[PDB]
Amino acid sequence: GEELFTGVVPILVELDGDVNGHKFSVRGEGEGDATNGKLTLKFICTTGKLPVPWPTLVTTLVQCFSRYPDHMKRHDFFKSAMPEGYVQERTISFKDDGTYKTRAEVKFEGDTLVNRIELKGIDFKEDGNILGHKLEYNFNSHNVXITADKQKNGIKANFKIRHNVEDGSVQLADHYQQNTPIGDGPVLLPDNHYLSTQSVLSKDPNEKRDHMVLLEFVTAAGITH
Repeated sequence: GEELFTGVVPILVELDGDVNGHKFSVRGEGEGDATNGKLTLKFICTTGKLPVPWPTLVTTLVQCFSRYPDHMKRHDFFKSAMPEGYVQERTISFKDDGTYKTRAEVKFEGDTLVNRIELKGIDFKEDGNILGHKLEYNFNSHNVXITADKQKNGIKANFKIRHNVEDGSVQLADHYQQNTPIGDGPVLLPDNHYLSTQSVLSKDPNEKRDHMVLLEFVTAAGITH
């Protein structure tokens, strides 16, 4: 488990999505450095133009790369499930707008940590903030959260993503999350805590495809030494 993440680990991300009938795919690659809670990745829309704003996909696109401080090591479900991995499912409710429902498998394939996602989005307003592409190309800092789901041998998470809108308003995206291990080996069931997140989004000047460059840092907290 934790031994798999002591160094830098390559990452592959694949997402197949359908939002209001608009089909798209995203492929990402990069690396994770859990020792420093750090993610560096570049994503490409491989089907042409992305029909939703890139920021709305960030949370979907490997929380095993969070930095858990030493006194919180016994609360790191995500690494304890590795290499066999876990299923990660979410409902993401965009306030006054549509919903994403996602199901992913996060696991090692060889030496690579792979996140393979299916996304279905429904009920979005065209000319709303998502289909109308009115969200700023940036990202905020959040608190993710985590509670134990002792019945399903897993965890749940809840959190509210804040997407800044071009007109200065905020588009809220309520996240409900469940994770369950793929194997039957023992996993860590944590006490209540949170992940403290932060991210920046940028563009590669030499990249002509629709894309997103992402840098992210995540540290667990909420349990005192």
